[PDB]
Amino acid sequence: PLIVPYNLPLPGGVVPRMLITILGTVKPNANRIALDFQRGNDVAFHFNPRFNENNRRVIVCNTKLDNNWGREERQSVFPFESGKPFKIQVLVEPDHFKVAVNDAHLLQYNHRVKKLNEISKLGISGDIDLTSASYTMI
Ligand SMILES: OC[C@H]1O[C@@H](O[C@H]2[C@H](O)[C@@H](O)[C@H](O)O[C@@H]2CO)[C@H](O)[C@@H](O)[C@H]1O
Repeated sequence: PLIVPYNLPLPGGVVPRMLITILGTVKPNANRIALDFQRGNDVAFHFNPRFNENNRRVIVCNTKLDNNWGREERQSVFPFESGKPFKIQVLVEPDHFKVAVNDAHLLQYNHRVKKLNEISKLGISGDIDLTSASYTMI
């Protein structure tokens, strides 16, 4: 097991063909999960499942630049379930991050932050038991 919040260094940043895999279990009465791909203080890609936003489950994605959040991208497919084990895969592609959950494609997020090789940490936080977090090149 891992302690949350967990920091996964991404040496030399991200690059197309880099695949991040996160394994964990959602706690019983979870409120949120967050993945934060950071470029220094900026958040290049924030991926944030919300279990109870006005009694709806939604995933919010965004970018934080100079401490300011940008325009959220939201879609409503919500594959997580409180209490259950999950796998998140984030594949870096030339134009976007591509996210699959439990082997099913979920969403893609276009690169707003262009300096991919400066996106050198992934923070994993929220209401999870975190089993593992790693990367490989495909
Ligand atoms: O955009 C990601 C960012 O959202 C913040 O929450 C927003 C919320 O989504 C929006 O509906 C409301 O109008 O403004 C809030 C503050 O920007 C979260 O606080 C932050 O953690 C990120 O998840």
